[PDB]
Amino acid sequence: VSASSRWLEGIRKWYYNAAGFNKLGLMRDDTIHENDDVKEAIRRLPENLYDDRVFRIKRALDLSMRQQILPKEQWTKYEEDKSYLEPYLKEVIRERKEREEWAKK
Amino acid sequence: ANAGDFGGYYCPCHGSHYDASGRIRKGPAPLNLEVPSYEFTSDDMVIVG
Amino acid sequence: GRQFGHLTRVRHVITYSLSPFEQRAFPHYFSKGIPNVLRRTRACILRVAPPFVAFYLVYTWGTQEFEKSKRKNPA
Amino acid sequence: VAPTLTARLYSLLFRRTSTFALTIVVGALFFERAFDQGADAIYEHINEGKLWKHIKHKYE
Amino acid sequence: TNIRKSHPLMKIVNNAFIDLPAPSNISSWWNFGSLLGICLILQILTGLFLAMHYTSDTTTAFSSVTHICRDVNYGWIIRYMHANGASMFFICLYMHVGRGLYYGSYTFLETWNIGVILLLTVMATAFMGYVLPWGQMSFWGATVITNLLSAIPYIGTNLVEWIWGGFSVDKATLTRFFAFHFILPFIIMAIAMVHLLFLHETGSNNPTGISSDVDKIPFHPYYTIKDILGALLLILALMLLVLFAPDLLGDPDNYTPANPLNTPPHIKPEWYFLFAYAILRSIPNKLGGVLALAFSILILALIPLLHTSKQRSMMFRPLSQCLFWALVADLLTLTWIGGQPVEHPYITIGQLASVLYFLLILVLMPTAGTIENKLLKW
Amino acid sequence: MLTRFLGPRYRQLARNWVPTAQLWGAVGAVGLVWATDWRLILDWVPYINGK
Ligand code: HEM
Ligand code: HEM
Ligand code: FES
Repeated sequence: VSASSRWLEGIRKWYYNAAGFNKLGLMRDDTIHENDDVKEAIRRLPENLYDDRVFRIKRALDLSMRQQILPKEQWTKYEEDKSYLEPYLKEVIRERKEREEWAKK
Repeated sequence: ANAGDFGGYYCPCHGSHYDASGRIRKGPAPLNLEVPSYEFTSDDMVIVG
Repeated sequence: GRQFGHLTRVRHVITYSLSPFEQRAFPHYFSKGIPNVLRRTRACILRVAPPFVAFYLVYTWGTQEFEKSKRKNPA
Repeated sequence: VAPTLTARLYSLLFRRTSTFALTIVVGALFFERAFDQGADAIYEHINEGKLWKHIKHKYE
Repeated sequence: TNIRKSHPLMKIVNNAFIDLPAPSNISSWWNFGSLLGICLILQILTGLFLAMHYTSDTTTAFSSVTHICRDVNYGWIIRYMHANGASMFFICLYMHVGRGLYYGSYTFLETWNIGVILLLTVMATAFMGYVLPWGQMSFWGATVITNLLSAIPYIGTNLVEWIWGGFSVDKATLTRFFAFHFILPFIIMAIAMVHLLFLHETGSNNPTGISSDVDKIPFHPYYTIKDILGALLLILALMLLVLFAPDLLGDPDNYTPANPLNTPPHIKPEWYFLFAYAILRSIPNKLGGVLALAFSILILALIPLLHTSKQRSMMFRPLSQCLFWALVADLLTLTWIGGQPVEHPYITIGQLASVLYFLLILVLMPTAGTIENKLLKW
Repeated sequence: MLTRFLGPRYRQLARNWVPTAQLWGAVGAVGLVWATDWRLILDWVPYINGK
């Protein structure tokens, strides 16, 4: 709640800015490494998010190509960073582990 | 000959220090230098082999 | 596998492009060029440089200690 | 005794590719030797041009 | 329809370097694959011409080599392009393995392991290569190294004498190495084709580590020309060495004909092994050192199981970027050490860089990954 | 994260392949032994004492 939470939060906000994907207009979940669980979750995204996600990634690849970056104004502010993919991925993991528990019996 | 901390031998490859008896004292070498089979046939001659 | 036409699904994105025979190969080469490189350097010095100077210091010291260990004064 | 031979041989040693392999390797051991005996023994019998020469020239 | 697409031969070429979908993304660090290819044919091409003159017997070993540079027309550029090409080959090799680690390219299990096999192979190839001119360093570098296997319990002896063709680095030992150094680059090349076969299953990774299917471009004309330009640079580097500083990377000691009783004080392997040499002597044990030296390169195969981050590339991970360059710097220390005598400062600092190399890979990088995840709420 | 392979079924699976994995080691043992004419091991075998 107090100084303590803000400190961790500000340590997190610091790394975020240092990680620097926001400079390419990206979002945390856009940088997630695609594995089986991730592929399925990407698959389950509804039309809108999936479309936005592809354009974001395209904007970035395009930048990373000419090794430019976005104007400061358009970086993605921490806070404002939507974990759109998270709930889907969590459910995909939660599903797999169920098969995995079933496979032990 | 005559190199190393023991006034005997020093092998430069990985730092083997030997003494004047040919024994390993420092470095990675596992055993003492081999003593060949030999005998003295007189005061001036030595036959090794 | 591979092949264009079967990579992935994308919608609603337009891409405007221009013939190379219509544009210049080096637009503002130094004008925008140099600023960028400084920026990239700045972006990475704190992550790249520190280990290298750390080696450098250990290199020059280690060298001095070697040379100066092979002389003797009293004793 | 005859049908049951090939049979037992299949039963105890042939199904499981394990034993099937265990036997051929073990069977290769005994065979390699027994073949080299007979084979050399054959090479000798048709010859005798060297070796019994030894009994003569040395023995000291 | 189009011949390039359907002819049983061109299909290959076409799907390998013409129509192949490639990231719009890949940067200069991606040029090393083609440069490694160029280094390979170059070593094969000059290497061949060198074999049309070099003779493989101790009596003329050194002599033939000299014959090459003085009498054989242009045998000198050929000889030097060869020698320097070997170094260029190692520079690109190390750069290539560098790019892979930084960018997470190793997530391609098979492609990468074939690369480890490519590494040991080009390494084993070059160790034998340098024994050929039968110089002091050749014989001696050949002696130091071969013997290493003599630590393997119950069998090191028998084995070392077996690959020696005697009780020492003799005549048997030179012709042998010529033969293998001739056949290894052909096998390298076939194994490199399987490298590409497997790589082509996924396409290239890229600087962001994010999938690029959404923005793929044809290999020609983009990466044919970006590959052309970068080869010209490799020609610059290569030619700068042979035409200006031909011996810079070479020991002067190998210019003195071998002598089995001599034994130089100086005694080091070629520059491209110094880091591994350092790691080896930093251990006061016969078995230890060798085991550790092996573990030093075979650890490239442990890397994928040590991947811990939720992101593939290191581009967006600074704790890891720092650790990475520490790893580079620590190898540079290892190179430096291995080139120095086993005395004073050098011993203990050499033993520090060693533990570090292993701590950095086996523990520090994996941990930094877990922390960077934690910092992102992942 | 090898916990995925830890449970009753997996334990039954391991027991089922034990005789096979054992026999496959018997094959590799004799296999090396015979192929290198293992002086140490072979001396014990009756009839394979060619010395
Ligand atoms: C015989 C030397 C080698 C040759 C000729 C060779 C050839 C190539 C070529 C032509 C590429 C195309 C894309 C690129 O360069 O990025 C490539 C990529 C790759 N190589 Fe190698 N390689 C060699 C050694 C290695 C080594 C030593 C490793 C690592 C142990 C390695 C693992 C990889 C990986 C993982 C990629 C994928 C790169 C990416 O997409 O980011 N290869 N190689
Ligand atoms: C199959 C093609 C190759 C042939 C025919 C070949 C043949 C030769 C011959 C005859 C020599 C002794 C003459 C001399 O030293 O100038 C030599 C030296 C060498 N080549 Fe190769 N080799 C080939 C591929 C390679 C490869 C793949 C490498 C690894 C990059 C390599 C690196 C070396 C090295 C390190 C030496 C000894 C150093 C020196 O040049 O003095 N060559 N080679
Ligand atoms: S060979 Fe003598 S110390 Fe290594």
